Amino acid sequence: EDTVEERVINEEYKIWKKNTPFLYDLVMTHALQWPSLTVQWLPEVTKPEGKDYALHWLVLGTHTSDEQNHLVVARVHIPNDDGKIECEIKINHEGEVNRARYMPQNPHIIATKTPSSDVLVFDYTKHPAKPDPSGECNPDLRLRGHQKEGYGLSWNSNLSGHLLSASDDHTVCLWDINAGPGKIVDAKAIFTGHSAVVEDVAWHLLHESLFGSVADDQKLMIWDTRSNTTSKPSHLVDAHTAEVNCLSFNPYSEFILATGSADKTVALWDLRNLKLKLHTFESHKDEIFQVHWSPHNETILASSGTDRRLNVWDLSKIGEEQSAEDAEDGPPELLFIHGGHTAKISDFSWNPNEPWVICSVSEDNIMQIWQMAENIYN
Repeated sequence: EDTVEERVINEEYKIWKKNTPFLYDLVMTHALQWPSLTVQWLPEVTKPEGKDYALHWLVLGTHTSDEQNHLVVARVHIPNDDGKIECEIKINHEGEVNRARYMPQNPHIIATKTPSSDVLVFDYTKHPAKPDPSGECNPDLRLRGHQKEGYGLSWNSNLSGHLLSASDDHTVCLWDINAGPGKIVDAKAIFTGHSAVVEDVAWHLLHESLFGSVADDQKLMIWDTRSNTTSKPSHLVDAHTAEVNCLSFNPYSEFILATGSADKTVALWDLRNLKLKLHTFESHKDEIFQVHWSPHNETILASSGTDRRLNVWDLSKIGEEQSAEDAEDGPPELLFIHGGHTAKISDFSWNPNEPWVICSVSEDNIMQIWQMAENIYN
């Protein structure tokens, strides 16, 4: 709604669009009726016989303050070397979907964060193919324990049905959704180490007992569910000089993780020694809200936020000599800047089946499916 900034954004986007055949091997844009605050690829892909596309799926949500919201699975066509978006299913949801994540052991089970305190669980096989327009939200489970909404949600990939949530109430709640409800589950544990909004939580990818939390108190905390305290973490890290909004564990190392912050930096961490930060990634011009490691490349990381950019980093290029030209555009470990969004990026997801494909969603209702040009990472 700033008519001056809108022109700057639109003119920069026009230059971006003219360069897309050079910068990308794929760009697909779709404008949603409502913005999505969340995106995550489902794990499934098909290459249907006799078609020139693969089918992939996205978990999305809506954001309308006044009207009916939905949890959405979208069916998308990604064209072969030699697009289209349809609704796979749509489920009535009470309030906007702050975050939606599929359970790795059963990808038709989706947990959501809403604008209210209960975390919701939906089994999409147990909802009608078309939602009832009366709009009632009938979650399969309500997970109680929080006093406020929040923005962080993580399924344990090693212990089926174990879910963490981060909240503006300064806590992390843990549920085992297997523990008999008649549809309400109370938190198994409430972790109170942080003294400010807990922005994000993530399970370790290998150690079933370990998870990390990050908060507006500038701290990264490492928690062990085997500990008989919920007040004191195993490790407390003074991570950033402002709010910490996201964390991501490296899927190729049990030791490495990244955090992103309102200080406009991504930090790199080694669990073996949290007395020192391994690296600071600099180039974002505003608050970072999301970070994700590449599912395919151990040295590749991406970050997004309020500056309307998604940066892709390559750890392997840290410290490399640069041309005068490359030094002007940023540090050597900055692989790519995605400039396709004209508003804050709310979430993004690396495609788990098609290397280098990302889906990113923004506050102006845009969803982009894109892949940087091969000549950039080669």
